[PDB]
Amino acid sequence: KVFGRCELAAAMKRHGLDNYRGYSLGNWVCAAKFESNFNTQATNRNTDGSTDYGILQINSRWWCNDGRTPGSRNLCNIPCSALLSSDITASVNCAKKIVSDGNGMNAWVAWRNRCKGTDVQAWIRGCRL
Ligand code: NA
Repeated sequence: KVFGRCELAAAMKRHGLDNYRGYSLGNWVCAAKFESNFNTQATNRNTDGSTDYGILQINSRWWCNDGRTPGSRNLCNIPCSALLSSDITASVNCAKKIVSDGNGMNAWVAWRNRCKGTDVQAWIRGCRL
């Protein structure tokens, strides 16, 4: 599923991401835009042989199992395929563990490089939330 910007903002808010670990909703929407362009089916191979999955490009190196990332972990206890669903519950549940790991949203390099310090409220502008 390719979410609309406000559609994704609504979904993230409902699942309690808005201000989770102090990160306002626009930060999450901004991270999703540059990770996945709001596409739940997005997959990208990393240099290390891990893969990133779904709207928030969650990495098989630590967070989900994909059966092809040797020496990796599954800290969200889910198949990586579950992070490609049209229903973002599993991605949000796992993203809450990631952002709690100690470096906040710096875990998402695209957030640090493209969202951090910027006018992230623009991403929820005009949304009926
Ligand atoms: Na893994």
